[PDB]
Amino acid sequence: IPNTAHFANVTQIEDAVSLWAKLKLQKASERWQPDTEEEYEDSSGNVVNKKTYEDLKRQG
Amino acid sequence: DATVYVGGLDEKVSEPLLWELFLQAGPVVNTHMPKDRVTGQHQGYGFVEFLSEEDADYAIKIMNMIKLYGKPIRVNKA
Amino acid sequence: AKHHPDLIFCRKQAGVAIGRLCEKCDGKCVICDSYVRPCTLVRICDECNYGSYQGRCVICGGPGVSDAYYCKECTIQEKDRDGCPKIVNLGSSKTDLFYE
Amino acid sequence: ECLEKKVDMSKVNLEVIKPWITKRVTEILGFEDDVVIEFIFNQLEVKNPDSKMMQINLTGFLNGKNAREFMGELWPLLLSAQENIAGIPSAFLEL
Amino acid sequence: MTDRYTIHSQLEHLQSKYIGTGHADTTKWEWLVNQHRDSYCSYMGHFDLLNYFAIAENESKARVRFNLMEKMLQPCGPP
Amino acid sequence: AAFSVAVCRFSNTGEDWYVLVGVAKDLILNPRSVAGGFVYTYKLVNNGEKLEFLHKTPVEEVPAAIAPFQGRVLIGVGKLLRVYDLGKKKLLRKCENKHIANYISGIQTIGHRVIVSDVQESFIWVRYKRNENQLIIFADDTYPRWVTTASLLDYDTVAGADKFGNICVVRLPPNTNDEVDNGASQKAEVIMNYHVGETVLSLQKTTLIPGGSESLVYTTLSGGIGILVPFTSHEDHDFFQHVEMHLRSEHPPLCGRDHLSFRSYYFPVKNVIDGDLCEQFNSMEPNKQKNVSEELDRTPPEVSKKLEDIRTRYAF
Amino acid sequence: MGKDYIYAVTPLLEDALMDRDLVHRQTASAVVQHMSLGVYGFGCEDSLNHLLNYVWPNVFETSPHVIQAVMGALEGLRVAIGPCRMLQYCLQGLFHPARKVRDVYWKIYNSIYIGSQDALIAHYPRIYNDDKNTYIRYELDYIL
Amino acid sequence: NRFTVAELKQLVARPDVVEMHDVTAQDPKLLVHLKATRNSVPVPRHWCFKRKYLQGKRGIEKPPFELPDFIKRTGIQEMREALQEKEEKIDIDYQKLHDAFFKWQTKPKLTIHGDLYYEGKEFETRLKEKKPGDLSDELRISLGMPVPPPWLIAMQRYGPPPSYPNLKIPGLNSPLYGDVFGT
Amino acid sequence: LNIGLQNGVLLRTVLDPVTGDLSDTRTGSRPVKLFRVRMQGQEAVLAMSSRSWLSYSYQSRFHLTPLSYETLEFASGFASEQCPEGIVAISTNTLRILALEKLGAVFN
Amino acid sequence: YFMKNHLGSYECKLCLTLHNNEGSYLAHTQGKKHQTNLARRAAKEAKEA
RNA sequence: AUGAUGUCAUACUUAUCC
Repeated sequence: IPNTAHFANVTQIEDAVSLWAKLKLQKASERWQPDTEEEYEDSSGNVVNKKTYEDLKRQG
Repeated sequence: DATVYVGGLDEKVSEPLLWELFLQAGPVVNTHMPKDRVTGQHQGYGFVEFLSEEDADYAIKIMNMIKLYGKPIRVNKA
Repeated sequence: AKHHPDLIFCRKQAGVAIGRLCEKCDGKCVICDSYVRPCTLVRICDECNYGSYQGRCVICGGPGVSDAYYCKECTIQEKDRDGCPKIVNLGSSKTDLFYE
Repeated sequence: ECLEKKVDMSKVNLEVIKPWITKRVTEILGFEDDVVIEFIFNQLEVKNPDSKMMQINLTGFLNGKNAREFMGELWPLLLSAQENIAGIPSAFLEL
Repeated sequence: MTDRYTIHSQLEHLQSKYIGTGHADTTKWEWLVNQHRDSYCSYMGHFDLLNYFAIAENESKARVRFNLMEKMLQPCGPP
Repeated sequence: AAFSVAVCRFSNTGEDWYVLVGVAKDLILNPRSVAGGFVYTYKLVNNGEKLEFLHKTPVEEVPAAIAPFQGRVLIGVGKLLRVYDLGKKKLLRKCENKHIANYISGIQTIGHRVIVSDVQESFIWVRYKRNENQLIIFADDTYPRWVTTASLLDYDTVAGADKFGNICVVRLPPNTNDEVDNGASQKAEVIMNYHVGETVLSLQKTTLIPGGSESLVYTTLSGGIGILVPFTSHEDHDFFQHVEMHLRSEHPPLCGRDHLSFRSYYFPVKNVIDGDLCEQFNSMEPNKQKNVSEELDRTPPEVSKKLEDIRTRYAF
Repeated sequence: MGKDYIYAVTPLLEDALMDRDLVHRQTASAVVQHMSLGVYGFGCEDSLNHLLNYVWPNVFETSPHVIQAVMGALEGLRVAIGPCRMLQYCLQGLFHPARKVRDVYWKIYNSIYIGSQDALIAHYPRIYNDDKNTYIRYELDYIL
Repeated sequence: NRFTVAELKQLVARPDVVEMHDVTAQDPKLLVHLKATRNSVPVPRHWCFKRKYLQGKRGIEKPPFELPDFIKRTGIQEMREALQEKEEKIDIDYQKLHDAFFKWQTKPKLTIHGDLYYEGKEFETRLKEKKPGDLSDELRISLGMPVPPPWLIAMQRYGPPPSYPNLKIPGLNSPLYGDVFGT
Repeated sequence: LNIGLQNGVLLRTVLDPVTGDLSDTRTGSRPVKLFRVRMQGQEAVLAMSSRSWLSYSYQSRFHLTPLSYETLEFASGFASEQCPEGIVAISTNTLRILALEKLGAVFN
Repeated sequence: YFMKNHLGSYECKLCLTLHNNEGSYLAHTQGKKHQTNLARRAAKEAKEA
């Protein structure tokens, strides 16, 4: 369990796991989770993810 | 190794150019550079506590290249 | 004030009686106790100025000649919008001096 | 205690409470005085008197034991006079 | 009915006469209720703040003023 | 209930301008209780003559901020600042930021950075990394203010309104590093603060007359229009400050209040001159105007011409 | 006229307010007071904040003249800086059950409270609501 | 009736500001919310001390005060010292003092709004964090190198420092002008 | 005393035995003509240019706003039963009898 | 340890206290044993006896 | 190496006062 500035006064190990889970890089990690530019009709039909568009570009 | 002993210095040097000086290598967490009270001047030898030991062993390797006032600086483990 | 720390003010309701200052305490402020920057006049209470209590000094309590005023430093600090600062009590001042 | 219920002297008489208060003052203070009768007259002069203020005025007047019983006897007679539709205590119906 | 509690005076000192100043032994709920009462009085006093508060809600100005006057007494409950 | 609207184009699409409007669902006007939000998209067909509903992407929080930023749309729903892109079925959120204090009330996007305005907290400067799609806040303010509207005066200076009837202008320090990775390290100093006395909700720095100088024209909720003009000369600013100091002693307000206390209601005054108090020199007494002109070592028509020159330079 | 010289006196007050002996802190504090009333409204507040830093530790003492001095000081600083910054120094001290910090910070907070009670409204922070009581004022969260 | 410090730190979102005396308050949630504000200032350190914040500097006899350059460049200090030596007048100039007060005016070093006065506040002259690759002038003088600092020649052989792993220093992996030889 | 030039600028001076203060503004690409009118019971000036500005003092403060209409070549004050306070303005091959009812010193 | 003040007084550097007169600093020689408290600084300056 | 209390001088403030 890596320590932190909020977990300095922690004594029990049960609270430290929850503190490391909540501290876990806040809640982000989403820079390009939609950019895919699906041609199809290019107006209202292009629901795809980043990995799905990457697999569609690698396949065709 | 977290601490080092540093000999052969000139009193115009103080705790600050040691701070700045050894953090050039790696940060000095705890600095000790005696001020002598009686004649109000420094003998020029130092003790340095680091974050952990790796800092200080690299410090043994690199560390004795410093030259304070044209003159040689002793750094060894402690 | 700085001369008498045990003195207590009246702090009564403000009336229409304009305050006055004695000839020995002329120019001195009531709250700030300074000599420069007069900005607002001193108003006395209704019970504090009645009969023989009219025309008396607020700080000195003697025969008032000129009208007293408040300091501008006390006016900007909102220390002049309080009650009537008439000196009611008189302790540790002009008591042993009468014996000598 | 007994001095927590709100009462009103406007719905009760005053001439019927003078002999019981005089007997209570003669039993407490021993003799008959003019300051205690005046204090009892001033305590009942208001239309909405204060039981705690009267107890403090008569709570220490004696010694601090007979005055509490006097206040408890005067509060119950006033309560019986104000609860009745006539406005008299129970000691005035028989005589 | 011995109460032995006559909060009368001592030596012409203290004797709080203002409202909303507070003391060192002031509780948290009493200070929060005093701050809420001061905020309600500042909302009722300022005309622009009352207008900005009534423009957002669908209520009128006098109804919001009566609601703020009715909610001044016992805003929290436990002091 | 709609609260935000924006009309721009997408980088993934062509030259078709889309009108995105964020709305809320079951919004309580008391306990700020909200059930959900939505964002409808329009086509703006017939060269902006008819709108066609393309898609309506829902949201968990009520959106109160919609602004274009480098071909994408920045959507602020509550305390979550998200960068959404144009999609065929719904607005795909490419980024997200949850570093807001209470709720994002306004968003002004610079060409490089982004300035979001909170509800009870002052506006903060945030840099958006294009490489990793991560928005990082690199600057913040030291004093909280209930901001209602704001406008970017420069690349580092931003002026924002207050809900308490004040106006403030914050400028970033030149040593602030935008490339980074009590709340924030770098703080922004407030260079100008003035209590206007009226609730301002619209600020725009532009030229009211062709040939003149641009001024900070501001609106009010009480049906008033004002303008703030910067001083071009230090001697003219000192002359205006001396004229205001003479007028505060010679012509007091009729409501018994102090001019400095009225200007310092919410925030202390910093580099602000009230021209309305200086305009009373022509309406005051002629002997008092002559005394003020003798204290200013000029004439009362000279002071009137000096007051009218700034109005002719900055206004209609 | 102190709108200029404030700067000149500022570092020296730093040296004086940093205490050699109590009279330094006292008198220097009085200087901060009269300066603070004098400069009001002219936009110099920044350096006055800096000086307020060094003023702030002196809050604690039993010596009558230095405590009343400091009181006058923080009052003038109240009007000059504006209440918001004051209160932001006076928040945490309220709470303290220790028979000292609460006495004092509540004395201060009262001094800040009586005057400018009207302008304090905005600056009370957000305080979460507990079981029996609702401590959030939702009026400020009404959004058009 | 009073919660512990661990329960107050686990419930607070910012537990790096909680103290040991905050548990003895009447409302720890409001105190923890007010202490974690954006532009808030902490209380002084004399809340628990018994020296009244002015009795700790007993034996410290440093310089009482230092005049600025705008007053020292007017010649009034030397004239005042000559007058004090004669007592134990000058009439140098009248426009030079106005020039030193208006044109030759130096802005003093102010402080931040949160920069409160500490107890000592003279022995902790801390300044940012002059790290690896950036040094002061004089120590250059002791080093005596004309315009890499020469132990970054040995930062070639022995390797990049464990202490500052992110390091780049000129000429090695960092492809430098003036003082600053590494970033 | 107001004086209009052939360019889009005019310069005024006070009425005195000697010439005192002066003021000027860009009224332009049109010859600035001067016409006297009666506005709100006071003597006002009516300019004839690309924009028709009407100068009038308001509580020891001048106030001149342009007209929200077309430009005219000549203008003169009018007073009748149907138009108590109006201005007869001559346009390009057309005559128009107009009147300024609402205070045109502020933004219309 | 004897140091002169700027007002005609003495101040002890080792005792870190003030001296009202010349006899006050001359009576903090046998007393004010700050010399015995310098043994920690002498041991920190030199580890050997 | 602070702090503790206590006999005992010494400076300082209160525009302190005949």
